[PDB]
Parts: sequence; C-alpha cells; structure tokens
Amino acid sequence: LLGDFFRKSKEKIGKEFKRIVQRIKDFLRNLV
Amino acid sequence: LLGDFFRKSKEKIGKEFKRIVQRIKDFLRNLVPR
Repeated sequence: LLGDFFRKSKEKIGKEFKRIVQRIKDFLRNLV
Repeated sequence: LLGDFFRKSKEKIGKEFKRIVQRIKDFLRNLVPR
C-alpha cells in the first residue's frame, strides 16, 4: 500500500483548492 | 464569517504537506541492514 498512500494524499489537496474558487464567485455575484 | 473562512482553509493545507515529509523519513530508516 505505499503507492495507494501517494495517490490519495494528492486527491485531498486538489479538492480543497476547488472549494476556495467557488466561494470567490458567490461574493462577487451577491453585490449586483 | 468571511475572514474566519479564509484563515481556517490555509491551516488545513499546511497540515497535509507535513504528513508527506514524515512518511519519507520512516522508509529510509527501515533499510539499514542492522
């Protein structure tokens, strides 16, 4: 399972960078 | 809570980079013939 550890740590970091992008788009739409 | 959202998201990303460094140090020690 060492190769299974390196694959699942990367998927986790990519999923949090995507939650930051959607919050910025909601603030700027709420002002109109 | 907008300023509380940005502070807690940075803390979470730094904790995962530190788990990767400790797993690499444990592989290299276990090879010693002794």
